[PDB]
Amino acid sequence: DDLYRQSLEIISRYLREQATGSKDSKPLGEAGAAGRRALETLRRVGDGVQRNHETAFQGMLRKLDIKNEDDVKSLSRVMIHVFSDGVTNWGRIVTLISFGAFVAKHLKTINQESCIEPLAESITDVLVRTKRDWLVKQRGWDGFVEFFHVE
Amino acid sequence: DDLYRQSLEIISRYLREQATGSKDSKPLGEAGAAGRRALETLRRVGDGVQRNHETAFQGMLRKLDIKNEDDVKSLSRVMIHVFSDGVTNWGRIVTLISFGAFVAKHLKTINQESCIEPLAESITDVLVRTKRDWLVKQRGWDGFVEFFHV
Amino acid sequence: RPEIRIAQELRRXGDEFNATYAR
Amino acid sequence: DMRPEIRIAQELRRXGDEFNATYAR
Repeated sequence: DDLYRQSLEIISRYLREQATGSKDSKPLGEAGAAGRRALETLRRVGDGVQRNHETAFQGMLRKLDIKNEDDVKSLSRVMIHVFSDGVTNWGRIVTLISFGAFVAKHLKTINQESCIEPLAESITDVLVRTKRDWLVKQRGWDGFVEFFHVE
Repeated sequence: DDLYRQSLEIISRYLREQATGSKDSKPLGEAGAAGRRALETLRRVGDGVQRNHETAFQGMLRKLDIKNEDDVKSLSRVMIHVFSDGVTNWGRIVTLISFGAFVAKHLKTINQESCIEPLAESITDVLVRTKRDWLVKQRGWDGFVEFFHV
Repeated sequence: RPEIRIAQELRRXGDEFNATYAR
Repeated sequence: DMRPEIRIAQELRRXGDEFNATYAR
C-alpha cells in the first residue's frame, strides 16, 4: 500500500517536528519528491491553522483528555464523524492533521512521545483507508500541493 | 463629536441586528455615505469572524461571565489590553466588534437586552476615544470599507 | 457525545478554511 | 479581572492580527 506508506511518512514527520520544534533534515524515504513538497506545504498551511484555532484546539483537547495510546482512538472516532456527511475536501483534511499536530505537541509536553507514532497512524488510517478513492482522484499528495499553492 | 456618533451608530446597529437576527432596513441617521457601506462590510466581515472563532469566543464569554450591566465594562478592559502593544489595524478592530456582537447575542439569550446599548457604547468609547488620530488618518469608516473590499 | 460536538466544530473550521482556497 | 482579561486579550490580539494579514497581504 504505497499510498498509505507515503501518507504516513508525511503526517508522521509533520507531527514529530511540531512536537519537538525541530525540522529533521532526514530525507523522505517513502515519498518520492512529491512528499517533500507536500511536507513543505503542510508546514505552511498546518502552522497557520494552528495559529488560527489554538484556543479552540486547547478546549477540544481538554474535553478529549488524550493522555496515552488507548486514547488516540478517540481522535479516530472524531475524524469519522467529521466526514459522516459524505463531503471531502483538503481544508477538512488539513484541519484534522493540524489538530493532530496540536495533540502531538501536548503529548510530548506530558512525557508521552511514544504515543505520537500511534496518533499519526490513526490519522493516516482514517484518511487513506476511508478516503482512498477520493485521494487517488485528486492525484494524492500532488493535488494537495496544487490546492494550497500560493500565488 | 461626529466621529463618535457615526461609529456608535454603526456598531450599535450591528450588535442589535446580531442579537435579534434581523437586518433592520431603518436608514443610518448620522453616518452619511461611509456609514451605509460600512455596516454592509461589517456584516460580511463580522459574520465571518464569528463563524471562524465561534468555539473560541464561547470559551472567552464563559471565562468573562457577563451577566448584567456592571460586567459589560470588562470588554472595554479587554480591548485596552489588546491595543497595549501600540499596534492598531482593522483586523484587530473588527475582531473586537465581532466578539462584541457575539456577547450581544448572549445578552439577549439571558434576557439582558438592556445591556446591549451600554456594551456598544463601551466598545465605541475605546475605539474612538483612544484611537481617534489613527482612525482619522485611515479616513475613518471609508478606510474600513476599502480595507475589506472584496 | 463530546466527540460528536468536537467533530462538528472541526468540520465547520475545515470547511471555512477550504473556502478561502477554493475561492 | 486582570488575569483572565489579559489572556483573553492576547487571544483576541492574535486572532485580529491573523485576520488583518489576510487582507493587508
